[PDB]
Amino acid sequence: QCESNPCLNGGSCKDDINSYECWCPFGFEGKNCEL
Amino acid sequence: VPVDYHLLMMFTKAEHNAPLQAKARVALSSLLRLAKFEAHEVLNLHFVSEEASREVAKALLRELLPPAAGFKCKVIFHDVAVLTDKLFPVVEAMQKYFSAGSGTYYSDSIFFLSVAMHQIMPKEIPRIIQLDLDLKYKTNIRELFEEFDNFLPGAVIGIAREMQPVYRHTFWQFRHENPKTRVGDPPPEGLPGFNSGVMLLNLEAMRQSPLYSHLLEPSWVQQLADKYHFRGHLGDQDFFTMIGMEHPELFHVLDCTWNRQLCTWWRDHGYSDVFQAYFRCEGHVKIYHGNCNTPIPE
Ligand SMILES: O=c1ccn([C@@H]2O[C@H](COP(=O)(O)OP(=O)(O)O[C@H]3OC[C@@H](O)[C@H](O)[C@H]3O)[C@@H](O)[C@H]2O)c(=O)[nH]1
Ligand SMILES: *[C@@H]1O[C@H](CO)[C@@H](O)[C@H](O[C@H]2OC[C@@H](O)[C@H](O)[C@H]2O)[C@H]1O
Ligand SMILES: [Mn+2]
Repeated sequence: QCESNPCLNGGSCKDDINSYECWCPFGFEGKNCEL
Repeated sequence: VPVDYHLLMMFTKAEHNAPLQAKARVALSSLLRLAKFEAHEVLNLHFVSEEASREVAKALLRELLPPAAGFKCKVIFHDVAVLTDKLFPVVEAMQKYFSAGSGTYYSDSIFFLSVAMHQIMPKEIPRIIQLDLDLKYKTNIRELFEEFDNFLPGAVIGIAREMQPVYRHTFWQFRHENPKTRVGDPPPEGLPGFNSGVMLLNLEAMRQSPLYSHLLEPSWVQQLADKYHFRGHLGDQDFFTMIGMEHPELFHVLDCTWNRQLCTWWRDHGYSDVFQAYFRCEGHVKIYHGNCNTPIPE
């Protein structure tokens, strides 16, 4: 399986190879919406 | 006149996977402990397994059978490799939308088994219930079969709603372009999508539905996935959720007590505010579902 992409855009797995930006759900920040 | 009841469970890669074996143990012991069937009835347990997991399952089952309640039980194994090959022609075009991640690998095909179960099982099987193994049964599974009787005209599958906002997240773009949509919203009024842990697959109704047959076609899968800007990695669950948005008539929605999901992963990944509206389930619980490796209480 894969870890769900925390980002709102791109593929359903995190670190989607065809994705560069990461739009995080409200209240979260970082490349993996960590903080 | 003997009356057969059919359940199907996926049980693959179980050798040297102690967590999976322990889940299977909890599910199957509670299932069999609480099951009650009349004298002429037989419970058929279908397992989809490669050869190592078949042996693991056999060792577990001999410890649990025959059931305390003394009813007739038959065990059947299906080769994951054989099923994979039968599924692939039907299921190929949807894989790129609903599999981790892309593109189209044989290893993902089995996660779409429910969608084409009516083409895989012999025609003699009119109905089957597909169940995860990270479940715990708190009632007689025979009672779930009466839900088939509540299927309205045109309905082919019985399934419970998804109890996290995962589809709120997945449908973000469609939701963005359609502010007023119910797609991805919580119940009682929204369409939060579906969870695949417990599914009533009416194989006859699936076979006999023109609508359902069309939605399996590559061009219809593509049109809807484009319409909804939909990408997932949860397989059958994602396909049903998607066609469930277009064609809710196809699904008999089971009450949440038939698949009480315990996973809270999405609460801590951006959905604290709304999480409760999705996760709320009340009533007497029939099946607990310890999804995303969530310990089941007792
Ligand atoms: O290695 C495995 C993994 C899974 N399985 C079977 O497949 C089921 C699905 O996996 P889990 O139950 O661990 O996962 P979840 O209940 O969290 O399901 C979630 O992730 C996997 C997706 O296919 C499901 O559609 C989704 O709801 C298991 O209950 C089990 O019956 C195996 O037989 N072997
Ligand atoms: C996103 O990835 C996480 C981490 O791997 C998964 O736990 C999520 O799945 C869980 O929540 C949604 C439910 O439908 C699944 O059954 C459950 O495992 C995934 O959305
Ligand atoms: Mn599960």
